[PDB]
Amino acid sequence: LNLYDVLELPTYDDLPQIKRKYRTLALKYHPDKHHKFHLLSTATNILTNADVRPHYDRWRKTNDIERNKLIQKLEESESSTIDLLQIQRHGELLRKLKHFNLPYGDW
Amino acid sequence: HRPQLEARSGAKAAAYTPTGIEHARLLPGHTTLKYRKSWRKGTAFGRGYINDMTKSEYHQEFLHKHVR
Amino acid sequence: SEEEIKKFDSRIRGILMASGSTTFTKVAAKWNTSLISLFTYFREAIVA
Amino acid sequence: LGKVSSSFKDVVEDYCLEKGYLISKIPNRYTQLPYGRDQDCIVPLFEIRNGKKKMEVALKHDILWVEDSSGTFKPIYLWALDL
Amino acid sequence: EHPYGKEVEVLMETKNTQSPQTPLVEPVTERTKLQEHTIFTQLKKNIPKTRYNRDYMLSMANIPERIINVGVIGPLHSGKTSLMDLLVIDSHKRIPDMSKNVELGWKPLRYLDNLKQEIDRGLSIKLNGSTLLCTD
Amino acid sequence: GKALNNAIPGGPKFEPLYPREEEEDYNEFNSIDRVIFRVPIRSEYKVAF
Amino acid sequence: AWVSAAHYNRERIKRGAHVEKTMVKKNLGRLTRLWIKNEQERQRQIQK
Amino acid sequence: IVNRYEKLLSQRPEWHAPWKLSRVINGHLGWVRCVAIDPVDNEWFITGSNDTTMKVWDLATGKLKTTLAGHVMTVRDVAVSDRHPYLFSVSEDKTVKCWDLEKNQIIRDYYGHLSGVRTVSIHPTLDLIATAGRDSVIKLWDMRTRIPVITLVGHKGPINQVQCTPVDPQVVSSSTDATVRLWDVVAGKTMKVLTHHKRSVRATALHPKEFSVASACTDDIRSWGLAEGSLLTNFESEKTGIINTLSINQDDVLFAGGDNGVLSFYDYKSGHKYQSLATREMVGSLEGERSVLCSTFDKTGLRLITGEADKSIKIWKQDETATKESEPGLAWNPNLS
RNA sequence: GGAGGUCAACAUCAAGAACUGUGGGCCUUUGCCUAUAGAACUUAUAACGAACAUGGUUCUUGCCUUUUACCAGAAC
Ligand SMILES: Nc1nc2c(ncn2[C@@H]2O[C@H](COP(=O)(O)OP(=O)(O)OP(=O)(O)O)[C@@H](O)[C@H]2O)c(=O)[nH]1
Ligand SMILES: [Mg+2]
Ligand SMILES: [Mg+2]
Repeated sequence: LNLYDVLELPTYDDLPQIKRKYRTLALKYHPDKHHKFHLLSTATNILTNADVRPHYDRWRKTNDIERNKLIQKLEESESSTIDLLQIQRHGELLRKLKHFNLPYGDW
Repeated sequence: HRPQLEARSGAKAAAYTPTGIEHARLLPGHTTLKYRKSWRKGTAFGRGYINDMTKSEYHQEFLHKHVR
Repeated sequence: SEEEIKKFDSRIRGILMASGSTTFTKVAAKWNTSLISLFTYFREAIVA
Repeated sequence: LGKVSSSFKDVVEDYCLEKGYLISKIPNRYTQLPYGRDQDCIVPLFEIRNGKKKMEVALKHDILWVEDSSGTFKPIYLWALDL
Repeated sequence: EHPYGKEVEVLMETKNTQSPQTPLVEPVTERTKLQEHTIFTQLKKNIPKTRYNRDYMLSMANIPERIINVGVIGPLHSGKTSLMDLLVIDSHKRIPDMSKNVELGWKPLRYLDNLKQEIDRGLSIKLNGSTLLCTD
Repeated sequence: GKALNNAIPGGPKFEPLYPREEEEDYNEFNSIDRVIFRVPIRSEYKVAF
Repeated sequence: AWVSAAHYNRERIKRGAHVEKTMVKKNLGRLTRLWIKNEQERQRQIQK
Repeated sequence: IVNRYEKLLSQRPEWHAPWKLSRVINGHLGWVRCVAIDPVDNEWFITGSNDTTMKVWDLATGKLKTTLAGHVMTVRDVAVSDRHPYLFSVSEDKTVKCWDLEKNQIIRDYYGHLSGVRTVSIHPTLDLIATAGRDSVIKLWDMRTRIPVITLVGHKGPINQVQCTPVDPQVVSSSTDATVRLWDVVAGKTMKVLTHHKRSVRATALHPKEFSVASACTDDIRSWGLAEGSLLTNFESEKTGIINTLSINQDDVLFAGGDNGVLSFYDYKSGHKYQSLATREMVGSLEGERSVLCSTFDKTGLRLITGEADKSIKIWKQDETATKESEPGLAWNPNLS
C-alpha cells in the first residue's frame, strides 16, 4: 500500500503542500472524531521537510516497466517476421561408368 | 410522399407502455458469462494488383467463363 | 460428359421453376423432349 | 537413366572397397533430410570405418550426405570423402 | 510497390493462416485434466489409506530376503486383473473409485486397468502392478 | 458406423457427418505397384478395428 | 458491393442450391450489364 | 484579453517525434470502417469492413489469421473486451452481435434498435454494453441477459460515437445535432451538455490517463475535461474537414484522420499541430477514395493503425531518429482566433 | 416415542477421478507442505432417467416460386 493509497489521496509537493495535505486529511479523517493516521504521521514527517519528501518520492514507474517489456516483445516479434544439382549429377555419371564398366578414373 | 427525410426517434418508443409478449429469441440461453484471467522448323511462327472491381484479373476470368 | 449431364438436370429444373401452373400435359412434353434428346444423341453412353 | 540397371549405393560400395573402409547399415537411427524442396526426407544411415573411426552416411537420390559438426547433413562429392 | 518502394511492406492477404477452428483466445485451464488419456489420482490427500500402515512396509525393503516379486499371467479373461482387484480392495480401506455399484459389485471393479483405451476396449493392455504387504 | 459412413447389414443408415470425401492426394505411397491385393478388406472389418 | 453480390449469387447457382425464382432473372441481368461493360472497355482500350 | 495571448507565448510545448509509414495491408474487398485491438496481448486486430466481414489480422507480421462473417450488411463498429473473452460487433443491420473469442461463433444477439447501430462501447467495470445509432438513443444492454436495461433519451439526431467511463459521466455521446452529452445513467438523464461544436460531432476519444475526452467536428477539434465538464483546450486546425476519427496515444499524442486524406497529428497538452501527412491513394484508386475511416493505437502506443477508404489498412510507425536535429514541426505560432 | 404420507420448505447432485472439517510448519488471509477425523446420493461399454421429447442461433444439405410448416447431419 502506498502512502498515497493509505491516505486515499492522489499522487512535487512543497513542504507547505505537505503540511496542507495533513491538515486536509485531519479535517476529513480526524481520529478523535472517527491506525491509518500512523502512516500519515510518518509520511508527513518526511514530507513536512521538503528534502525528505523529495528524496522519499525519488526512491506507476513499474507499470512503465511493463510498457518497456511490451515494447521489447513487439521489437522481437516484428523484425523476426520480416551445388546440390552438381553433386547428384556427378554421382549419376559415376554410376554410368560402373554400368558401362569403363574403368573409373582416380575420381 | 417518398423517401426518409428523417428517422424515427427511439425516444417515442421509450414512453409507451410495455405489452409483455414473450419472444422465442429472448428465451434464456448462454446464461453464464466467461471471465478472462526438322518437323519443328517448317511452321510459320515461334522459332500486378489494380484496385477496382471491373478491371481486376479475377473479374475478366469470371465473365470470360460464365458468359461462354 | 459431365457438362451435358448438368445441362439435362438444369433443364428439368427449368420445367420445374417455370411450370408453376402450366398444367400437367405441357410439362410432360417438355420432360420427354429433353429425355429423348439426351438419350438419342448419346443413346449408347447413358447406360454407364 | 531409368534404363541403367546399376544402382548408386553400388557405386559407393565400390568406392569404399578401394579405400578399404567398411560400410554398415545401422538399423534404427535415421536423419531428417533437406533436399531442394521445402521439405525434409527421412533416410536410414550407415557408418564407415577405416580402422576404428565411425562416420555416418545417408544417400538419397544420387548423393552422399555427411553431417556437419554442429549437426544436420550436408551433401558432399564422392571424391570429397576421406574420413 | 513504387508508391512506397523502400521501407514499406506491401502485403496482399487472401486465404488464411490459422485454420478457423483455433481458439483465437486460448482457454485458460488452471488444473491439468488427465481424465482423457488415463484415469489416475493426482494429490497426496486422495491416495487411499492402506490399513497396514505403508511406513511399516517401507521398512521391509531393507531386508532383501523378505520382499518378493510375483507376476500374474494367463490367457484372455482368466481373471488376472480382477484377482489383483481382490488383493487391493482387501488391503486399502477406502477407495474413491468404488461406486456403490461395484462395492457390492455386479460390475467388476477393475483397478489395475487404469487406461481409457483399456476401459473402453474391455481388455488389459499395458502391464500395471502394485506393491503391498500382506500377512501369510 | 455413422462417423465412418458405413452400414452394418441390418443397421441404420445416416448422413455422412463428413460430407467431403472428394479431396484426393496423390503420392507414391499407396501406389498400385507397391501393393499386394490379398483379401478384399470388406466393410465389416472397418467397424471392428 | 453490387458486383460482388453478382459473383456470389452466380457461383451459388452453378452449384444449384435453393436459388429463388427471381434471383436467377436478376442475377442474369447483373451479369449482362457487367459483360457489356467488359466489352466496351476492351474496345476503348483498343482505340487508345 | 491580450494577457491570454502573452500567456500563450510562455509555454513552448511538448516536443514529440514525427510518424511515418511502416506497412500496407490490402485484403478487404470493401472499405474498412472500424478497427479495434486486442486489449491484452497486442497480438492482433479486428477490422470491420464494408463487405460485412471482419478479418483478424496479426499485428506483428500483418498476416491474416481468420475471418468472421455473420453480418448481412456493413459493420460500422467493433469492440473487444478486457475482462471477457468477448468481441461485440455491430452493424447497419440493426443488430449487436456478441462473439465468443474461444470458439469463434456468435453467442448472443441483442435486439431492439429501430435502425442501424453505429457505435459500441464496453463499460469497463459493469458488464454492460452501450450501443447507439440512428435511433437517436443510447441503449445500455445487460451483457448477460440481453435486456436493454436503460435507454438514454437526449440527442435530437443520430448518435455517432459513444464512450464509457468508470466514474461519473459513465457515458459520453456525440451526435449530429452538434452536441456532446455527458450522461448520468442511474438517474438516466443528462448530467452536462457541451454545445460548443458548430456541426456534427463525428468522432471522440478518451485520453487513457488524464480523464478527459477529445471531440471533433468539421474544422475544429476541441478537448473536454470530464468531471466538471469544462472545456480544457482547443486544437489549432485550419480547414482539415472532415475529421473522421481521433485516437490518443499514451504519450499524449492526438491523431486526427481526415477525409481529405491528411493525417493531422497533435500534441494533446498544447493544441499544437506538429505534423501533417498525406497518404498515397493506391495503384488504381480514385483521388476521392483517399481518406481515413478509422484508427487506433496499440496498447503501447508506438504504432498506429488506420483503415482507409481505399480498401487498405495502413500501419504508421514513429521515427526513432528524430530528436532536435530535425524534428521540428510547424513550431507554435498562435494565430489570432 | 415407533410406523408411515402420490405432504411441504430449504440444502445438494458432472468434477485435478474430482468432498469436507480439524491439528501443526513456511510465506504473508490467500497459498504450499505435513498430521488427523468423517465421507449420504450419482458415475467406467461412464451417470441423476436401465427412459427420451421440443425449441433457439450458426453452419452444411434436401424439398424447390416466396414465408410459416419442413428434409437430415454437425457445433454451441
Ligand atoms: N464367472 C466368472 N466370471 C469372471 C470371473 N472373474 C472374471 N470374470 C469375467 O471374465 C472377464 C475377465 O475378467 P478380468 O479379470 O477383468 O479380465 P482379465 O483377467 O484382465 O483378462 P485380461 O484383460 O486379458 O488380463 C470379466 O469380464 C469378468 O466379468 C469369475 O471369477 N467368474
Ligand atoms: Mg487384465
Ligand atoms: Mg412478398
